[PDB]
Amino acid sequence: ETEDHLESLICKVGEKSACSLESNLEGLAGVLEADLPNYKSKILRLLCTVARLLPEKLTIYTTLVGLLNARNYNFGGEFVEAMIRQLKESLKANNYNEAVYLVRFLSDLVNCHVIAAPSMVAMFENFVSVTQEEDVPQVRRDWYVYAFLSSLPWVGKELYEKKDAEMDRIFANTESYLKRRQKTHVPMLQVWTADKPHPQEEYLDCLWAQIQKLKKDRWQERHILRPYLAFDSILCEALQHNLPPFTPPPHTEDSVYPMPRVIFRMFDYTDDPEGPVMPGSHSVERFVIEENLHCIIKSHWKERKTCAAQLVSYPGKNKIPLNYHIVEVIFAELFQLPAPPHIDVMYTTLLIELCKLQPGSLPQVLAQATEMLYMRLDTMNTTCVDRFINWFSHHLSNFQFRWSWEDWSDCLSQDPESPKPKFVREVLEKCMRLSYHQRILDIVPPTFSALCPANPTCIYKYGDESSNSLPGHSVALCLAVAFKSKATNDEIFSILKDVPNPNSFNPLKIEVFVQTLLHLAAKSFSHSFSALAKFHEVFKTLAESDEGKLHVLRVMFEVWRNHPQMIAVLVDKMIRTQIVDCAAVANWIFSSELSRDFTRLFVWEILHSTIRKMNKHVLKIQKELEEAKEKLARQHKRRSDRKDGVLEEQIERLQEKVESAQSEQKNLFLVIFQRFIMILTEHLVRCETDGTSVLTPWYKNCIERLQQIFLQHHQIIQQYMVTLENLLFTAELDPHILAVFQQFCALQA
Amino acid sequence: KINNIWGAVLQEQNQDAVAT
Amino acid sequence: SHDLDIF
Amino acid sequence: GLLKALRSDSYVELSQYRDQHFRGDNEEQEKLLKKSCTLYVGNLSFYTTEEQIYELFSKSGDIKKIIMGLDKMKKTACGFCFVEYYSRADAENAMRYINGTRLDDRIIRTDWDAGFKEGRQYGRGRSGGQVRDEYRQDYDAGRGGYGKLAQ
Ligand SMILES: CN1CN([C@@H]2O[C@H](COP(=O)(O)OP(=O)(O)OP(=O)(O)O)[C@@H](O)[C@H]2O)c2nc(N)[nH]c(=O)c21
Repeated sequence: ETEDHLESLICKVGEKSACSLESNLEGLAGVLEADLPNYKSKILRLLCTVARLLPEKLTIYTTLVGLLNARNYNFGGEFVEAMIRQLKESLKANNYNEAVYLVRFLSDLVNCHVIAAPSMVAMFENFVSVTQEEDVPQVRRDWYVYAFLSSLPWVGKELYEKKDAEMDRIFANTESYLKRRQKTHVPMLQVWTADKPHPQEEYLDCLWAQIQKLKKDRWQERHILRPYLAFDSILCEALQHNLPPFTPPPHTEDSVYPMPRVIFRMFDYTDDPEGPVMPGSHSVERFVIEENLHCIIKSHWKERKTCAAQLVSYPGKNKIPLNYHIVEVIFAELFQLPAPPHIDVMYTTLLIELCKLQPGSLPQVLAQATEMLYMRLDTMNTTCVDRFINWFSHHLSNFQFRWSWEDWSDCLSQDPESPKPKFVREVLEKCMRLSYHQRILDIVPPTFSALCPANPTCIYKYGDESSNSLPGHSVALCLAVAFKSKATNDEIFSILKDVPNPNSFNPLKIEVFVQTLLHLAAKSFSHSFSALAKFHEVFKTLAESDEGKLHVLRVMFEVWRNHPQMIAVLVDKMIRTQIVDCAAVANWIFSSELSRDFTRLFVWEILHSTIRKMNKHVLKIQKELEEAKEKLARQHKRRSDRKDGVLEEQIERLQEKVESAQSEQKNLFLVIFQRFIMILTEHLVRCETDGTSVLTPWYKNCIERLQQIFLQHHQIIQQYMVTLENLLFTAELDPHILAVFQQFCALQA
Repeated sequence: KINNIWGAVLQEQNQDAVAT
Repeated sequence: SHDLDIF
Repeated sequence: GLLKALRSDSYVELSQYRDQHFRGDNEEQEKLLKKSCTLYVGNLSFYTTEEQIYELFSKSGDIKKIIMGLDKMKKTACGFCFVEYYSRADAENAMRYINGTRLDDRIIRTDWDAGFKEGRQYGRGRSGGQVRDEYRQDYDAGRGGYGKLAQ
């Protein structure tokens, strides 16, 4: 009860209260001082926890520490020792986000007269000197400089007015380092490749510019809340502590550092001619606002209602257009590469809740943002485009599919493959997936009918009278009647063993059997699932060869080439039921039969779903092997303190299974990359021979899909890096394709 | 021109919810 | 629907 | 360790609905619910086909199986479904984000379920449909019309 009471007290401070923040801080300080002699370690741990897991209230939690230090020097010293221990553990653990929040806490604790400025200056000197280390990854240096620069907006004035000489030396070293950094990764991370109206500059470059503007402004931001300013009278006399000499942990092979990111900028002060002047793109206030909003979203990503409530009630020293900032931060998280911090549907639901909470103003801002995003579609990345399409379709579904389509009439005259008409087509198709064709037709203007999708109806090649001359029509009719008569598998073999092979793989046989089966089971998903599961044996016996699986996939596409969702679901079931392996589907995606539909979003959602299925299967088998090994170890230790033989045998079998699963995963990724390389190389050679522009919508889509696969599965491709560089991505490769691989390598190096 | 289509949609949905 | 989803 | 305020997960908590025809005590039903992967999706329209339900619920993760709520005698939809995901995390995400989202202009309401057994897909209502459909009196086009009692 004591611990939970202390936790509730500490967390409560700064929320809805009838009293001011200073009064709450003083009360909490007193209370803690009362409970100091009996819960010193408990309080220390709780404070280090709120410091490490609640960055969005950072300054508040430092003022508390600034008061306790004024009351108990010993307590302050122990606290800073514990904070340096937590920092060293987070660094040895590879928890660099927590480590940077801790560094920010120490930096702002320097402002409360807890930590002496010279000691923090020395720590920052060590941080910067990390940049002078030899043969270390550039991500380490990047992060160590980032920590310092990100902490500067909170203690920069103090550090400069105390040690301006060493501060200038630090700044000179930081500039010398930043001038020689590598920016190879920026193109793979920019949401928009266009340099106007908002360049998507790297986070370190942005932050450096902001710090330079803050220094030119005599270190004055007018945004950050500093409750300890009102306590100056009590804090000036308080004794200051000296941090022990800090040496960053040495680089190790197993250490993993955060990958560089690119600031997502889409708004401008001109976009709100009525509200408060939005902070400039290079103002430190803007960076602090985005960081606080990101932390708020990351701290409440489970409770969408509470997340919306916290976002809407975000405090600031000076009034700002908080609606625009929230929308921008939400879109930045949604459109962030490689992947968003959380599932993509969370952002949609959070935006819906935000609109519900503030219907008077926010919906207009959302519509304006949508229109902006659409106007700048000519360069947005296709991954961000897919995320935008999904979110917008879900939004329209949640708002009676109402939108001012006429405002986008400019897209009706453009090439249908242009990002704008393509985006409209995909949005309409997704809206249809959540509705019926007729409704989608009824809602769009008639002039947009050329974009509306196609009715999702089965295409039975042997249904029309003109099909009587097709080979296998009689066999098709016999199979149809047998299916209608609940025939058994052996009967179906008897009716099928009479199909004339065109020349252990009969294409006509598979084609007829699958066309008939799908056609008779083409009134509901459940029907198809039952027809696939019941006749599983026939499927596995007719499609023994990988070529047979490819033929099955091709026939399934031909039957349902108008119902992409059905195609997707069917392929999923076929790969889970083991009718087709993932390699066959991967080969099918790049097959010529999909060239006309190669750029359509459903083929890539299918490919990604198959990759995810393979990854999950491998992870499950590995986890089972780990559990079996743990059980073996526990049993052996308990016995030491037949069965063993058979268990060890099992373990061996599981290990072989894990090896085979990893081999299949590797083969899947290798085949995918080979097919990407082949298509891009042949396209580039043909374009060069023709002397035409290499930048075409198809090329952009393919290259950015390759980038999407690399970004999505870097975690696994890190293992194959060696073979990828030795076999696939070689020097002889075309520079355009090799550029993607170089960017991916530089992403974490 | 402030596109307020979704403000109208939210107003209609709230009216329907009140009617229900 | 016998449990075929082994993969 | 970790702050309990952040651990608060109000959307992934058990509801007050306990199965009335379950074969066992409440305790084992709760045990199953804490590890189940099946969600009962209610407040659906009769016309809602399962393709759109799959398209909506496949946004939280890979779906394993969908069972529509058939009528006891007419064998037609009654406005409820069972969605069985492949992993617990996917079901939790669906409850945290899909719960309370519109579908066919209808506010769907997903809840945890103790799993699927044969005969559960038929509405317990003695009229064939759903008990709520038998007790409600307000008109609803998506739910056929007036309640069975009204007719
Ligand atoms: C309200 N329902 C209904 N339902 C399931 O829907 C099917 C038909 O139930 P029903 O006709 O609504 O009857 P009943 O469950 O008695 O409803 P109620 O208790 O609301 O009167 C059964 O498989 C039942 O378990 C539910 N299943 C779960 N998990 N949670 C719920 O809240 C509900």
